[PDB]
Amino acid sequence: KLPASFDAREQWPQCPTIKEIRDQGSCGSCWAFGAVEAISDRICIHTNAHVSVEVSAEDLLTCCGSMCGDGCNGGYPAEAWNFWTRKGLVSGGLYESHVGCRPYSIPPCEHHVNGSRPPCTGEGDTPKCSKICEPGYSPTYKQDKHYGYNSYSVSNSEKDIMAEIYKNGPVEGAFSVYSDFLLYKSGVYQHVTGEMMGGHAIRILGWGVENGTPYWLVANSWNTDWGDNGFFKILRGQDHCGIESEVVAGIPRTD
Amino acid sequence: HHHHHGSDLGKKLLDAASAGQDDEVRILMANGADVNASNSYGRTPLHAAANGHLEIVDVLLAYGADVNASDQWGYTPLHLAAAEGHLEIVVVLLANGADVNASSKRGNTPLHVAAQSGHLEIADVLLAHGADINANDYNGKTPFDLAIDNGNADIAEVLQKAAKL
Repeated sequence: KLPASFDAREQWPQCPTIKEIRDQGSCGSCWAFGAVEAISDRICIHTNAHVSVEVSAEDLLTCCGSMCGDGCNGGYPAEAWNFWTRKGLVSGGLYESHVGCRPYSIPPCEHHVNGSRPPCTGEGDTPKCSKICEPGYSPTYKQDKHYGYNSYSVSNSEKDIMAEIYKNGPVEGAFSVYSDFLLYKSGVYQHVTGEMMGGHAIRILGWGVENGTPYWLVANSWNTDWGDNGFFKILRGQDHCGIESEVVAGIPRTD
Repeated sequence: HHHHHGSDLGKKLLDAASAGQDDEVRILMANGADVNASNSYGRTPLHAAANGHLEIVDVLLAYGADVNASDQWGYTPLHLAAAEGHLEIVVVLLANGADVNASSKRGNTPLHVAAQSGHLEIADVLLAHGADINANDYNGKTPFDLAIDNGNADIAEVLQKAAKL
């Protein structure tokens, strides 16, 4: 029996990464951010907060290869979660945060909004796979790897996706972005107009009802001055824009 | 070659092939699962099996998997087996009709990825089966260029030799 609303940030208050919004920079790496964000949240949830780490988007983005797609030119979430179960992922925080083994190397920028950072530009170059931690950090790259026990697709089913988030934590999903979505600031998004800009991956961490409209609570990776402090809500229950059609998740190795 | 065959049973077959679950793939295929099940990324069970699951590659080919299926970045199973260094899967795919010169949307061919990833025997087998050594990727790079840019001397020597003829 599931509640009418659910917010993983409220259910697991001791897991700080669930509340955090990242910035993928001028790089098409949403596929990587949705995965390491939800993996970070699940490592904390499944170890009852005994292990709280920011998993490295840099490690996933640069070391997976063509199995995950094309680096800064788009990627594939199911193989990103598979790579975490295969090769693992080291820790790594925000750009120049010096948090973890491999913090993100692409600087933050303004995504579809004006602000003090530089505007985002065309998809950059994918950085090299450098299997070494930052000099100030210890343990070694190999010892810093966090592994998944398994990964899997979730059925295209509102109920199965809610049950999975409720029990095991945030998941990764993808949806078709139309140009009116880029202007989102608040409310429940529902496509009305605008050209198709392509499929984009995100992290789903809850659901609710607002203005009479069922919705999924989602984190984007376009920094906090885009959207509603970095998050957005989108129509739930109708596979709207494909949001319930490519959901993937996985369970960490509690080792 | 651009699949987007999608369903609940298709998700199960894609998951079993990516998890290396040989017996589960045999059960799903013996009971009517679509061998080219796909999704909005154009990925199929054979792309997942190319990541080091030879026995599953053999089962999916027995059920008629499209050996040249191309995903949304234009990669085929042969590109992925060459990138991950699985020589026996590259051999079986080529023996089953895989296109040795398939070009991705950013112009990467199987030989570019084997030269970039440092897989010498795979580079030699693709070369012998017809790979184009003058193919330019999105950055105007040839496979020799990528071997050189990635420090793979042995592969660059072989490619340097092949241009000599």
